Amino acid sequence: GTPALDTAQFTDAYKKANKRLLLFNYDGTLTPIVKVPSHAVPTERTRNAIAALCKDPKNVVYLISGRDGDFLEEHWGHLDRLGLSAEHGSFVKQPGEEDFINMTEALDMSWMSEVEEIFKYYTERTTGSTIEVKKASITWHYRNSDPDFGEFQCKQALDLLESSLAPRRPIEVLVGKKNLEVRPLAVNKGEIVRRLMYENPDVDLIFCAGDDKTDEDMFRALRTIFPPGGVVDNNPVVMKPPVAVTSALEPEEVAELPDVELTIRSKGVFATTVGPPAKRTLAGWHVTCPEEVVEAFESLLEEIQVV
Ligand SMILES: O=P(O)(O)OC[C@H]1O[C@H](O[C@H]2O[C@H](CO)[C@@H](O)[C@H](O)[C@H]2O)[C@H](O)[C@@H](O)[C@@H]1O
Ligand SMILES: [Mg+2]
Repeated sequence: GTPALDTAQFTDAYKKANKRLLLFNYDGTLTPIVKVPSHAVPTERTRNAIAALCKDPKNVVYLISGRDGDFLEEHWGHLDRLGLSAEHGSFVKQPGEEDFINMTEALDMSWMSEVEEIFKYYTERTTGSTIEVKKASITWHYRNSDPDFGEFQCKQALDLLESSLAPRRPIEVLVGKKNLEVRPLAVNKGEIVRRLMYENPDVDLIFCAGDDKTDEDMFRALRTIFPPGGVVDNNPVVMKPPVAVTSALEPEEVAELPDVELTIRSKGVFATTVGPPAKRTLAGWHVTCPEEVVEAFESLLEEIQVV
C-alpha cells in the first residue's frame, strides 16, 4: 500500500525546483474510465491545468499513454510545449516537433496480422466487443459486452494469445481495464521515462502518475535509477544512454553518447498511482481518483499565483 500524496510536501518541492519533469498517463489518470474509448475527452479545467504547466519554461511535460498518436493529437496537439508518447512508448512526439518518432522501426512487427485475426475472431463472436487497430499495437475491448460472456471470452482470447502466439513472437500481451492489448515486447512506458530522464539530467523534481499495471513500468524506472538500497552519501547517480534513446540513433551516433549525471534524488521523485491505499504498487504515493490528480495541480497552480 501507499500513503496518500502529500500535496503539501509536493507543493513546496514544486516551488523550490529548478527543472521539473511532469509525466501524466491519460486514461484513468487525467480523465475517468468511461464506456467508449473515443469519448474520453479532457474537461475544460483539465485542459487548462496542463496548459499552465506547459506555459512554465521550468517544466518538461509529457503524456505517456497506450493511446494512438491521432487521439492524443486531436485533444492535446494544440499545446505546443506538451510532449506526447503514444502506444506504450512505441511513439514519441517531443514538445518541439510535430511528428512522432517511431520507436519500433527496428522491431519485428509481423505479429500484427496474426493478432488482428484473433481479435476479429472474438469481436465477431462477442457482441458489444470492439477492436482498436493502432499503428504499433492492437486493443480488443469488451467493456460493453455481456458482463459474464465478455470475461469468459477474454480468458479464452488471453489463453490463446499466451499459449500459441506470445512464446514465438516479440510481443507483450496486456490485460487492461476491460480490454486485451498486444504491444511490441521491446517498448514500454518505462523506457520512455528513462529516455526523458537521460535527456534532462538537470531535473530535480519528478512527478509521474498512472492508474494501470502498464504504468508500473514507469514507477519501476523511477526507482531503479537509484541503487537497491538508495544512494549512499553524496555519490553521483550516473545513467547510461537507455534503449529508448539508442535504438532511434545510428551505431555511430550511439557510440558518441556519454553517460550522464542525474540531478534527481529519490526525495524529489513523486511516483503516484491512481487507486486505493491498499493497491500494491511501485509508486511511492496514491490518489483515489483521476479528478484528484488534476485538482492537486489546480490547487498547486493557484498557490503559485499568490507569491
Ligand atoms: O495508457 P492509457 O492512457 O491509460 O490508455 C491505454 C488504453 O486505454 C484506452 O482504453 C481504456 O480507456 C477507455 C476510455 O475510458 C475505456 O473505454 C477502456 O475500457 C479502457 O481499456 C484505449 O482506448 C486503449 O487503446 C489503450 O489500450
Ligand atoms: Mg491509464
